[PDB]
Amino acid sequence: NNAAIQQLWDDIRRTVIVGMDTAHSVLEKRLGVEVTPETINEYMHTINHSLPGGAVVQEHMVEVHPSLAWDCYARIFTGDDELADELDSRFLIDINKLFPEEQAETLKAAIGKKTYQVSRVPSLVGRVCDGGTISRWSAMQIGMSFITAYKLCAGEAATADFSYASKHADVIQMGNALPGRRAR
Amino acid sequence: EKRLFLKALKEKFEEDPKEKYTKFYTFGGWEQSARKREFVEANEKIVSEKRQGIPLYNPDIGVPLGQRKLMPYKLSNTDDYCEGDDLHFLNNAAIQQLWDDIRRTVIVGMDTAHSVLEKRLGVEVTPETINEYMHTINHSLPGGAVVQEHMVEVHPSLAWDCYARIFTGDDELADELDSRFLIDINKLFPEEQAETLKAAIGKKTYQVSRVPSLVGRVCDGGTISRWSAMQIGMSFITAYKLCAGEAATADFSYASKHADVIQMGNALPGRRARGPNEPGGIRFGILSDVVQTTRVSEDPVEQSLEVVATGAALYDQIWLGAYMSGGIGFTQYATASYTDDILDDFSYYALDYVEKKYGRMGTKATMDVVEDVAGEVTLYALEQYDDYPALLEDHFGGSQRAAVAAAASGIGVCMATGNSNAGVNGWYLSQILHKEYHSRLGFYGYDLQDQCGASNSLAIRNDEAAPLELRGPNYPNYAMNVGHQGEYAGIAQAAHSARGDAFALNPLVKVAFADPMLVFDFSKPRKEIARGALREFEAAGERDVILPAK
Amino acid sequence: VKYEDKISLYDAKGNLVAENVPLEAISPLYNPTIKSMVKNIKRTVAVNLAGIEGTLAAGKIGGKGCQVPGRTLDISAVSNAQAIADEVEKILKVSEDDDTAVKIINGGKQLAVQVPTARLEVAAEYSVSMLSTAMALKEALIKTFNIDMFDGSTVHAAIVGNYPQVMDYAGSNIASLLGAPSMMEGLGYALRNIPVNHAVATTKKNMMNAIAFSSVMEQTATFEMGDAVGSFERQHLLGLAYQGLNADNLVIDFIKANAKGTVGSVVETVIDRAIADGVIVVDKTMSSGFNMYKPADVNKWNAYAAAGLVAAVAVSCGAARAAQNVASVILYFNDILEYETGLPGVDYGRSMGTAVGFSFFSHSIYGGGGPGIFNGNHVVTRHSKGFAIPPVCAAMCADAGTQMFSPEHTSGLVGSVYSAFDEFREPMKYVIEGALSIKDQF
Amino acid sequence: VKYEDKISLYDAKGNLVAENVPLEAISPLYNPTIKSMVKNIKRTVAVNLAGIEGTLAAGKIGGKGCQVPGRTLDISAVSNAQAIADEVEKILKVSEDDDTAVKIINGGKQLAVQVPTARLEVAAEYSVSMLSTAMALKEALIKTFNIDMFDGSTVHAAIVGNYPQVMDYAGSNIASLLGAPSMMEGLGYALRNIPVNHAVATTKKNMMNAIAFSSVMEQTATFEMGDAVGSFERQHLLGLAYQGLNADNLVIDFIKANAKGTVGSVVETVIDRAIADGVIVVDKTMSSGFNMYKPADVNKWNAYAAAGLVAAVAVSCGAARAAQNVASVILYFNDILEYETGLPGVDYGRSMGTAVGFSFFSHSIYGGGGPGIFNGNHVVTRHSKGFAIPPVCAAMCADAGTQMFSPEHTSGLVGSVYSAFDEFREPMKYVIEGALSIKDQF
Amino acid sequence: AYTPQFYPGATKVAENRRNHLNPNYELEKLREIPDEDVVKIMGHRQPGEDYKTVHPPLEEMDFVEDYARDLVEPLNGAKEGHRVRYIQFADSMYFAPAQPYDRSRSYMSRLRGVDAGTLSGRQVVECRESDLEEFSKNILMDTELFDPATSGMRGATVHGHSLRLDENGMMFDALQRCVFDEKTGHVMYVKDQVGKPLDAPVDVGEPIPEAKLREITTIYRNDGVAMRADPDVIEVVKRIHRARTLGGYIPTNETFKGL
Ligand code: F43
Ligand SMILES: C[C@@H](OP(=O)(O)O)[C@H](NC(=O)CCCCCCS)C(=O)O
Ligand SMILES: O=S(=O)(O)CCS
Repeated sequence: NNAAIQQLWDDIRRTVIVGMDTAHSVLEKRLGVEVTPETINEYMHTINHSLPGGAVVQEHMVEVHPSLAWDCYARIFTGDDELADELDSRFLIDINKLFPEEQAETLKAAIGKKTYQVSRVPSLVGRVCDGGTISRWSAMQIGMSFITAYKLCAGEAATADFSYASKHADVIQMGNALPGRRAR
Repeated sequence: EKRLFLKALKEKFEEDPKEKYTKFYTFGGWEQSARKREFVEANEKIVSEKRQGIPLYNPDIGVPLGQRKLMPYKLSNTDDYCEGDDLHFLNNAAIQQLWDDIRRTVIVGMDTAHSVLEKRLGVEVTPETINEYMHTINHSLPGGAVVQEHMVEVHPSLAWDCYARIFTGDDELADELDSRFLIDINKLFPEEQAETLKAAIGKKTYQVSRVPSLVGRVCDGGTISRWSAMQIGMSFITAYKLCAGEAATADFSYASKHADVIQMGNALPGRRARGPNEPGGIRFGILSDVVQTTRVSEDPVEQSLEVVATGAALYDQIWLGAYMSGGIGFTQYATASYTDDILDDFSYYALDYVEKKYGRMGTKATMDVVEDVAGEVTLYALEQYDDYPALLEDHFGGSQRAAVAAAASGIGVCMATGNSNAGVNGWYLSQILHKEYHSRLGFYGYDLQDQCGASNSLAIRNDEAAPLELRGPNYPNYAMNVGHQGEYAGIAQAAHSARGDAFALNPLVKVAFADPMLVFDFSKPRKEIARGALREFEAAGERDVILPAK
Repeated sequence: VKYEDKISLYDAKGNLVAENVPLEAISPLYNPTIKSMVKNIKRTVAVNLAGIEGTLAAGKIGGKGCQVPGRTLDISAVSNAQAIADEVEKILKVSEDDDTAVKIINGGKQLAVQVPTARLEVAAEYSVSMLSTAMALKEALIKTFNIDMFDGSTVHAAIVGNYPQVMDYAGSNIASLLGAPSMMEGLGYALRNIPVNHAVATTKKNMMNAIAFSSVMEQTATFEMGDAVGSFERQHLLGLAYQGLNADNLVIDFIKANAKGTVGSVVETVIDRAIADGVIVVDKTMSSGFNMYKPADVNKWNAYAAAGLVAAVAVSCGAARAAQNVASVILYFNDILEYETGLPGVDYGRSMGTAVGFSFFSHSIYGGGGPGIFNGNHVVTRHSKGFAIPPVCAAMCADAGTQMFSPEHTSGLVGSVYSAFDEFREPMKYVIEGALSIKDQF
Repeated sequence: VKYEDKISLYDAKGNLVAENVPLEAISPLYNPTIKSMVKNIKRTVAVNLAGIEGTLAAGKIGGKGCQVPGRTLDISAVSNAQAIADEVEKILKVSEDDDTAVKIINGGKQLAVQVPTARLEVAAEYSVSMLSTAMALKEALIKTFNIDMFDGSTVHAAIVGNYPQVMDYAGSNIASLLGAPSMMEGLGYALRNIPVNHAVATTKKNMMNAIAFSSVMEQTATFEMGDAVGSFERQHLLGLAYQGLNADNLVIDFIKANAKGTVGSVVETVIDRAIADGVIVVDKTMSSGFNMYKPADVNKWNAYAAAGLVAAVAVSCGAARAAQNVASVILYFNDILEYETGLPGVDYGRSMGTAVGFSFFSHSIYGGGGPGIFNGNHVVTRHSKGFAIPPVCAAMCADAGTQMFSPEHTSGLVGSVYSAFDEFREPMKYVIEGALSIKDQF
Repeated sequence: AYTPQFYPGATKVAENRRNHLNPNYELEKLREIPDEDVVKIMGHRQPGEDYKTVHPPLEEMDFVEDYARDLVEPLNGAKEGHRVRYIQFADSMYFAPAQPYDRSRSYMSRLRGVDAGTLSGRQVVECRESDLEEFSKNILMDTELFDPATSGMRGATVHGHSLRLDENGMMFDALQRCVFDEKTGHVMYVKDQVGKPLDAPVDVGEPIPEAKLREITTIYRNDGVAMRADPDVIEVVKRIHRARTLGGYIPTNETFKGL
């Protein structure tokens, strides 16, 4: 009977944090693509359109209604202040602005000079499906946005590298799976 | 030549379906589609109001959509057209309710509970007491608390879709029970089907519990069984007043909600970690039994194709394109199996060929009949693709073509022989013949199970052998790839439609889903999906009464 | 030797067998009998030929209420039985001097197959037994009756049942004492899967032998879980010796001293014996009397309390002749002992917590099942490391037929199969003999 | 005894070792070296002492990106590695002369512990080694550095990651070749859960030895899964002998014949050799002149095709010196062979389907990754019963450094620890030696 | 020795498939596109710069002594440590001279150390950059394997293999990377395969006439040549399927007597 408790659980369920540092290294050392804050801004613009369910490649797709995915955000935060300076504040979770000085310094020291992406897939996705859908949804949309923002081939070995990174190597799950007796 | 898919091609394409040339880049891009323009207007309003300027939908990035003519989609055997965006499972409430109704169903047998009540507990069980228990469980299952005003209860309007029903193979008990909450086998099924189902079920009584949709929305599918069990136990100890001890109550609890429980799906292991009542645990025979077209139709092809449509919408769209991948999804592949009468035409040709050559069920399953039927159906389907360029434009992906042709071949083989494994063998032969014919198949990893299939169709090894009715999305070959599982369910159904069977794997599931109280009517899945694509489907699970109007 | 502990071994009738037996002579890592029982449990499979025949005749393949029309095979599995057994043995046979026992049960309607150890020496787990037996049975059935190529899947479904889709043997007619390793409560929990009813049926409702069986299984499992390693090994060895094998005759002595007694009198006798043996001493006398007690031997005190717990269960459930008292007896034995002496109970409260689990699992509408289906591989009963389950075996042995989950209802086939082995039917006597055979090596 | 076909034996350099060796001499059920490898793989555990010290110093317990401020311990595990190893050996030792060893690796930076076999005889599965080693490590760390009673929890979290909450050792510093039993995708899949990178790192990037290791593990797993029993046993015996141990020097012969060739040339060589040896004969000549072939020996043809598949992978991925061609080579070797001869592929199409899924998930967004992260337990590569993974190991051995998820990135601790044992590092020569030892017993 | 027969069948399509599979068959030369034009169409690197390197040259790095690895001669691009790039094509279903599975089989039976993948909509090859450019220009571009109208090199947004041709007999392309010029009849490429525009359009030549396309295509069509007209290929496919089924059931010689 309480929509606030349901939304609490929905917001926790639909959150996945992906470390976008291994993917950048693949783009730099394997595909020979140069990653700059402008390219990251373009990528963020792309993924904020792709994660709710918009089309980026593969002509003739259908798309989900934007009204059903108004809560879907792809946010970026970084412990690197120089990179955080020239980043679009629309997609940036600013540690300096949201946290007091001592807490911001502690969080930056713990996180380090690393860049992370927070994907909040729509709540409707976790309501129709279960909670195991979220990581896969985020991984597919991250791969699509990567291949369409940097003008790469739609499918090669480096694509598998992106997919593996975003699926398990750099992903942070809110809750671990419970295989066996628990069965979840 | 007359083809069942001709009318849809006339409606979809402005040129002749046999015409080999057209013109492009003159449709204005995404503006040619009303759905895309509505999406753009919405995105603007949402961005400005709720998102505080954070962009959401930008058609100007990525592929320029609409360089070609975005075709509309018919729905097989239905005279209504819809855009492809309306058939996305997120934009279609009918598909969501299709999954909701299956997810929130648990069947519990109440014969051990009655026997324990009569003998161990010393309580008489009569049809009046059964009616009282049904009243109690119907009040208590959604959110109720019996004669306890101090207990927190769920808002009644929030669970209007929750029901508790009863059915039994005992005729006298059936007519002694209240018709308010009874699933009458005699009046829902034809006479011969009702007799077969009653003989299969026996003289036993079963209760069906439909947990409210909202419970499955908030939680997962493994919540349904626990909710049902808890409410059943409370209702049993509230309706029947018992003076025995607490240990006897534990024995009764086991007998009542841990003995004859039937679930829709099983839990999945490994990286597919999931609870029960998830679409990856539903076997193909179970899904064939869920669909109720054997009740209202004597046509075997239609009976198989309704199961194909339901299996596509579930396995390919929901299960694979969301539960396992996510994103825009795999709507394309599933709509290809139930949008135009392409698969209908192919399956009708396969049935006609089998009837003319071997008879409706006139041959035992041998390799030669499998090979010749599958080859003939595949060749017919591929030449149909060849000589109708509009058809090839409609099924632009190789996977959608391969799946349709192979499904036609498998349905034909199952018609000829009545064996589901022979049908799946014909499916695999069709797939490799298609590959050699067009020098093409589906996507990169579409035919993992089609190269492994021929050897695994009739295998007897531990992880390779299973009847097609007992297979499902957790079968190791079928675990990952799209464009197979719904057609596998259709082939499993066609194995029994040839014999005129009343059910495929579970009589209880068939009777339970014959219930008129379900929101999604499984007698006509394609019609209901068409209704949902038109925004005329009344789905459940909406929290309208606990949310602000502004 | 590393433990100076000595025990005297008594049989199930309370007679002395041997004195000054080293404590490690009963260790799972040394005792030959425990090794043999573990191997036999791993390699033994039970086949239900009558079930296979009935399932195939009616097309009853599937889990529960499932039945596939048209996929029915009419074969006489029970009628032949011996051609099938010979073929299965021939397939499973590895060498000539090879175990490979396939034996007829109940006049052909059941098979008791023992997979050779050669197939288990190159297996990382115990699941090879059931899989090999299922494959051999499928081949034997397909060859004996000339099954068509298009019905081998039906035969597989009748034998194993839903396995590739459902990762276990649900609707099958082949069974083993150990469940699937993917369906364990935790790592190393495989051996805590035999329920109390199976232990009682295997030993033919003999109290001391059922207690010995349950205790041996539970403590061997603790050795497998890494729990009985280092400082905890002595506590688990003493627990096994005193709770399962009736070391120093403590269980029989307490039962004899409390023939007409209650749980409180059993607690009193346990404390008296612990004081007389030097196990516990007086810590300090408070202002309001109540001399507190501290253990001069922590592990030995835990073992004495465990033996007293078994004796208390026997006394209470033999007075009531009902097996529904186990949960309360264990809970309030520990409670009374703790607030009587100021000492910790059995397993430092884990026994009491597991007894609370038993209580709420077998005594309410949120209860489920009875005490006969208790095992350590459950979320409710896993918390005590082999100190709360063996007394339930005494309780169910003392039951005078007032339980729905009686051993006859749930373990008939298990008893028929595993009662043929001497080490399973009388675990106490043969474990004692095996310990006697290795007395001098320490 | 029951198989009349003999094989020759060649080393990794193509030199003859012995002739007329019975096929069963390399069987997992008879070969002593395979039994020894399976026994030793279950009891060997890798310990990351430097990882433990780093995790405790920074409070990095809890897995990926997790820190618990305040739970920081400053210990010197790497400096006191000898004392820690001695304490762990004392804790794990069963009696005096068991096979308990804790060797020092990388100057104390790593530990390689082998729990005694006596601790595994009475265990149902293999998880006892990891749990026993974890407990021994916890006790040794608590007793060497006088860690406070309120910090043993931190020590436990440092050694095993989140084990009670997560049924695995994810954030911990303890590892083994085999995965946790909760990660198995099917019954009997314990030996299939060794990733390709682990096998390549264990064999120190030796192509023939990596092939032998992977093939031995996969075929022993097929024996464990019950697949290689009855009439399916000869097929897997020949597959292990020819693809994995180059019985008739087939692999080296094909590679030598195609030093500067393509996949099609390897296919032609395979067909020519099969015709010369009489394995395949001309079934019929079609109207178009196509010569359809049929196998005179089905299992021998399967073995020949598998050896040719390994050779083709070696040729192609050695020409490219990149391990991303594996899936394409495995797919199109079979694809060209089938339509060149009319004969079935390596595993009746099961290896082709595995190659199709491998190509998919190694070149797309839907999962997978580099070829080195796949295994027989993987949902993508579980479909071929031991005929597709050895080629992947060979290709990853031929790689020159174009993969990020290389063995160095993925298997650094496991590879370094398990390379110290000669049986794991050079399986080919020791399996040949064991077959020679049991040569005369058939 | 053994003389290969590559494919079955006696029809024209079967013969073309055999010729594509045959490594001793000389593909007919139709165009002359210079190497710089091909390189700039692929779009991986600008013609004039040195090749980027993914790992040091094989001589500089040291490897363990592996007898079975060092007796396969590596590609020139492999010993230079060149990065692995791709070339991708979409082949129309209307009598394109090369087809996805045909392309993959021919590449794997003709080129050394290449990774070929096939779909319905595209076919992709991955190899070391120098070798990739060399074999691409020599075989994939200026031979009968390429038709500028019915086959286009596309790295992304591949769509049109199954669509009807436009008014110029030219495949559909959303990105419009190649353009047909009416005043010459030549086809010009204005973008790279990914879609980045080029500084100057590159001429790839005239399209192949349809009549020639009919006799060099490797696809079975109800209008060109039907698979029903080549029973041998169907018989071989059915034999392979039956052999697979029998081997899956029971892999013994007695079971294969029912072949
Ligand atoms: C980038 C990939 C790699 C991958 O993992 N998936 C892609 C793209 C992906 C994205 C599309 C993202 C977007 O809208 O921009 C999704 C929706 C998966 C997801 N959840 O993100 C998808 N494909 Ni794909 N994908 C499809 C299809 C196809 C067919 C297209 C046939 C053709 O014309 O060439 C081909 C496979 C082929 O190799 O033949 C295909 C490829 C590809 N598909 C290739 C390359 C696309 C390219 O054009 O550059 N899809 C189809 O065949 C129809 C169904 C359709 C799926 C969506 C739906 O059902 O509406 C969609 C399903
Ligand atoms: C292979 C495996 O991927 P992982 O590498 O384990 O992450 C698996 N994916 C899938 O099954 C993808 C299925 C849906 C997308 C492909 C349909 S063609 C999974 O998520 O567990
Ligand atoms: O083309 S891929 O096989 O990568 C996926 C198709 S959606």
